[PDB]
Amino acid sequence: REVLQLQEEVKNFITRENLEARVEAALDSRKNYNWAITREGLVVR
Amino acid sequence: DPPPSTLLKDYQNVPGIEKVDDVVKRLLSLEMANKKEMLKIKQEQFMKKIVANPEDTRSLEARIIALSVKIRSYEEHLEKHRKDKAHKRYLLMSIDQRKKMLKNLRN
Amino acid sequence: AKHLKFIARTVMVQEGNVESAYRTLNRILTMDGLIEDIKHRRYYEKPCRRRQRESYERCRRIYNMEMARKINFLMRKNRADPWQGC
Amino acid sequence: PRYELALILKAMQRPETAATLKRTIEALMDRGAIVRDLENLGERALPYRISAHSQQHNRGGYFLVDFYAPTAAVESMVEHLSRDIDVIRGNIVKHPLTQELKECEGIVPVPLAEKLYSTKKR
Amino acid sequence: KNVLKIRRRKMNHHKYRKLVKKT
Amino acid sequence: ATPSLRGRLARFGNPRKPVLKPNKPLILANRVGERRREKGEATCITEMSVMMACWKQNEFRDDACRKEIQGFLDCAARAQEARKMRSIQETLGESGSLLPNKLNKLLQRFPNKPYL
Amino acid sequence: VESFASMLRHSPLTQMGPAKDKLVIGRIFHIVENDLYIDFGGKFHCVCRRPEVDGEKYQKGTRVRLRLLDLELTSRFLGATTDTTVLEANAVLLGIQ
Amino acid sequence: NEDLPISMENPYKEPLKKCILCGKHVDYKNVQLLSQFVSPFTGCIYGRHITGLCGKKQKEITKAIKRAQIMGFMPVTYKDPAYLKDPKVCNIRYRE
Amino acid sequence: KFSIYPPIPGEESSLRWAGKKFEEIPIAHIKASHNNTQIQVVSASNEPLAFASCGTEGFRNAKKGTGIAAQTAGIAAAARAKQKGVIHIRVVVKGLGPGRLSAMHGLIMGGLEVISITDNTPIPHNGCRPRKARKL
RNA sequence: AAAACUCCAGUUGACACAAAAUAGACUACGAAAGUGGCUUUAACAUAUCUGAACACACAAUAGCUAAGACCCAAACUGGGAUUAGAUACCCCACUAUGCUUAGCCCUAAACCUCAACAGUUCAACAAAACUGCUCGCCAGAACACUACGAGCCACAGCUUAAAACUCAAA
Ligand SMILES: [Mg+2]
Ligand SMILES: [Mg+2]
Ligand SMILES: [Mg+2]
Ligand SMILES: [Mg+2]
Ligand SMILES: [Mg+2]
Ligand SMILES: [Mg+2]
Ligand SMILES: [Mg+2]
Ligand SMILES: [Mg+2]
Ligand SMILES: [Mg+2]
Ligand SMILES: [Mg+2]
Ligand SMILES: [Mg+2]
Ligand SMILES: [Mg+2]
Ligand SMILES: [Mg+2]
Ligand SMILES: [Zn+2]
Repeated sequence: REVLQLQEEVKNFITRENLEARVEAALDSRKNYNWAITREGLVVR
Repeated sequence: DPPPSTLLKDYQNVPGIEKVDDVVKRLLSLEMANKKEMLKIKQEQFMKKIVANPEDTRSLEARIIALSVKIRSYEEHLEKHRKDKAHKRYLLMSIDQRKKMLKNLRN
Repeated sequence: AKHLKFIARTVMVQEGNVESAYRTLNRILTMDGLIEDIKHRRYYEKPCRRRQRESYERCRRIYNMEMARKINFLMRKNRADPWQGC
Repeated sequence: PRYELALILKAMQRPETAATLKRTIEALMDRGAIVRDLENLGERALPYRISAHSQQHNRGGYFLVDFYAPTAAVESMVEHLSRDIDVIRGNIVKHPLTQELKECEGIVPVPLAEKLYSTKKR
Repeated sequence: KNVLKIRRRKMNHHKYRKLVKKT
Repeated sequence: ATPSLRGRLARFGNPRKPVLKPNKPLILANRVGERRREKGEATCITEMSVMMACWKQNEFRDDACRKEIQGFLDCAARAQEARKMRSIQETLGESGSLLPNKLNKLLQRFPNKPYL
Repeated sequence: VESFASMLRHSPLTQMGPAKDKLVIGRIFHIVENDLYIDFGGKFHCVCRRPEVDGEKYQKGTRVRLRLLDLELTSRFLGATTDTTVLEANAVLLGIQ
Repeated sequence: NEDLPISMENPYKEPLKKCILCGKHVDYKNVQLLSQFVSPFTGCIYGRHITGLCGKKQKEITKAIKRAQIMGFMPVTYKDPAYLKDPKVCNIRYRE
Repeated sequence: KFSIYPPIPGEESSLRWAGKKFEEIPIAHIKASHNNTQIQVVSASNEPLAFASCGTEGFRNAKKGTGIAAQTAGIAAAARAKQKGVIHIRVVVKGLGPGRLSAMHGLIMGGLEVISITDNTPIPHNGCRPRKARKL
C-alpha cells in the first residue's frame, strides 16, 4: 500500500520540465498553517 | 559497501519494482536512506552469506554478526569523530563482548 | 533591541490612574517571575548555590500547597460547635 | 530522507521572487534532491529585524520547499543558502509528517507518594 | 557529624605543603 | 495540583539521582507559622517635599504656604490614624483568611499522622 | 433466611452506583444557628447552610433534597499514614420535598 | 452463592482525561497556537500549571516555540498583537 | 471597552491625545539604578527635549538613591518638557531602583500626563556573567 | 564614604570566537564525570549473573605546554576605605584563568558518604527491616592524604603506603 500510495504521489512531483509552471502556481497560491484551539478540544481555523 | 542503488530490506519483496519509474527507484533506494538501513542491508547480506537459516536472530552466530556490523559502524564513526570517548568505550566493550561470544561459540 | 519597540511589557492607564497602571505592570512582572530573575541576577549565583536554592524552593512549594489543601479541607469543619455541653 | 526547507526571502516582486525560487530548487536538484512540493506562506512582516548580507530586513516572503534529499546534501545545501544574498533565512528540518503521531490514552493520574519516611514517633 | 577529623587532616596537609614549599 | 514526590528523594530502590534534598522531613506539621509584621513605610514624603520646596522657594515662610503645610500636617494625622486603624484591624481579623491561632486550633483538632 | 450478600444486592445504597450527582431526600435532625444537619441515609450526615429564600421552613424533621457530591470527604496529606476524616458527607441542598 | 460478588474490571470507570491538544498535530509553523501558549506581555512560555497540558504535549509546545523563535516565525519578547484576540486557554489572570 | 494592550502601529485606532496618535507621543526614559535615577524626555523621532537626574538636581552621593531625589528630578524634567511644549508622555522604565515610582510621580506633579508604561529592564538570556556574591 | 571615570552619561542605529531567561510545579539521557538556545549528520555494548589495585578506556573544577579569541567575571597585584594592626571582609582597576585547537595532569564532601545481580515484607539518629550469591574494603587513637621503596609525559606532583617514641582513650 505504501508503494502504491507513493506511486500515485510522484505524478505531481516537481521536475525540470514542471519548474516554471509550478513556481508560478506556488506564487499565485497560498497555504495557511495557522489554527487555534479552544478550551474544549476543538479547532478554530 | 552496498551500492547506493540497492533497495531497502523492507521494500525488496514487493512485486512491482522493475516497472516503476527511475525517480521512485531512486526514492526508495539506499541513496535516499541512512546508515542504519545500510547496516541492515549489510547484516542480512552477511546472514545470507554465512548462516544456515537467516530467519532465526536468536542464535550465537546471528548475535556475533550483529555485533560485528555494529563494531564496523562504531569504527567508521570513530575515524570520522576521533575524539568521541563514549563511542570509543562502546567499541571496546562491543569488541570484548564479541570475543566472549566467540569463545562460547568456539567451546 | 531588534523587536518592535512599544508592545512588550506595555500597560495603559485608565482615567489617569498611573497607580493601578504601574501596580498592574509590577503584577505582570511578578507573576511571570521577571522580578525575582533581576534580583537573582544582580550578583552571580554559583551553580551549586543555584541548585540548592531551586531544590529548596521546590520543597517549600510542595509543603506550602499541601498545607493549603489541608486548610481548605478543614475550613468546612470550622463551623460552630454542634454539641455544646458534650 | 524527507526534509522541509523553511525559506524567508527578501520582499520582492514576482519575477525576482520566481527567479530566486528557481535557483533554490535547481540547487536542490543539482545536489541530488527530488523536490516534492512548494508552498507559499506568503509575504508578511518579520517578527524582528533580521540583518542578513549587509541589509536590515523588516518584511519577508515565507516559502516552503518539501523535498527528499540524501543524507550528505544538507550541509552543501545550507552552505548554498548561506551564500545566497536573496535569502533572509533558510533552514532545513526533518519532516513532521514523516515523524508519526502516537495514540495517547489520556493523562494517567498520579497519586501521592507513600512510605517516604519511617513510621517512628519522631 | 562535625568536622574535627577533617580539620586535623586539613592542618596536617597545610603544614606539609608549607614544608615542601620551604624545602 | 501538587508537584509529585515519586522519585524525587534519595531512597533505597530509587535508580535516579535525588531531585530534591530537603533539610527538614517533608511531613505536614500541626502548626501554622505566625503572621509576619509589616515593615517600614516612610509616609508623608510627597507632602513634606512640596511644603519644603515652598520653603526653599519663598525663604521658609509658613505664612507663604500655609495650605500645603496643612497638607503635610493632615498627612501626618491620617498616617497616625491609619496606624491605629490597621493595628486594630489586624488584631480583629485577617483579610479573607483566618488568624494563625484559630488555624492552629483546627489543626490540633485534626492532627497529622506520621506514625501508626 | 436471606444472606448478607442478598441484603447487599437488594439494598438501595448498593443500587446507587457512584455517589456523585445523585438526588436524595433526607431529614433535618440538628440545627445550630443556620447550620442544618441533614441525614440522607449512609454512614454520615451532611451539614448545609440555611437557604435565605424560604428560610423558615427548614426545621427539625423537614424533608429536603440534596445533590450529594460526596459520601465521606477524606483525603491524605503529605506525611500522614491514613486519611484525615471529616466524619461528614458533602451535599448541596436544592429545596423542600 | 448466586449472590456473592464476582471479579471484573471497574464499571463506572470514567475515561481518562485528555489534554487540549491530545491527538492534534503541533507544528513550529502553527504560530497561532504557540502564541496561545506564550504570555501576552513578556513572551514567557507558560508552565504546566497554567497551560494544563500533558507532558508530551507541553514538551512539543516548548520545542516548537523555541524552534519558531529561532527560525523567524515568532517574536521572543512578546505575543503577536495580531494574536491577542484568539480563544484564551491558559489558567492565568493578570488584570485584578 | 478598554484595552491595556497597546495600539499596533499599522492599523486604524480611534484613540487620540490632543490630535496625535499613540505613535507620536513623546517618550520619557527613566533609568532607575540602585544609586541614581535619570530621566530623559525625547520625541518620537528621538529629538532630546529634557534631561534631569538626581546628581543634576543636587543630591551628591548616597541621597541620590532615594525617592525624594527621583521625585525632584522628575519634577525638573517635567518642567523642561513643559517649556519645550510637551503634554502627553509615554513612560519607559529601565532598572529596579528606589526612585522608579518616585520619578514617575515627579513627572506627574511636574504636569505631564502619562498615557502608557513600558518596562525595558535588561534581562539577559544568560549572557554576561555578573559580579561575585558579596560576603556581607 | 573615599578612590576612580569625565576619550563620561541618556535615547536611537549598526554589531560576538563570550553565556545559553521563561519552558523547569518536567525527572529524562549517560558507566561515572556530566548533560536544559536552534538545525542536520553519526549514535546510545551484552537474549544468564558476578568479576581486573598484575590491564585497557574515561574522569567536574583547578593546573601545565604551544598557538589564537576577548564582552564579562576574576586568584595575584595596585589604589581607596576599615582597624590597635587588616597581608582579609567592603569599593574601584587590571592579569593569570574561565573560551577554541592540540597534547598533558588524573585529583574532589568524585557523597545519594548507602556495591552488582535476584527476591521478600528495629541500639540512636538518618533514607523501615531483611534473605540468597559474588567482588572490593575495614579491624583503638595519633604519628599519617607522612617517611622509605616502586611506577607514572607528572619534577612544589599523583598512586600504593609504614614504623620509633606517645596515650587510656579517640
Ligand atoms: Mg540536613
Ligand atoms: Mg572624588
Ligand atoms: Mg560557548
Ligand atoms: Mg561483568
Ligand atoms: Mg575498578
Ligand atoms: Mg580531568
Ligand atoms: Mg572586568
Ligand atoms: Mg584575559
Ligand atoms: Mg558529584
Ligand atoms: Mg566513597
Ligand atoms: Mg562491582
Ligand atoms: Mg590528596
Ligand atoms: Mg605522597
Ligand atoms: Zn495528551
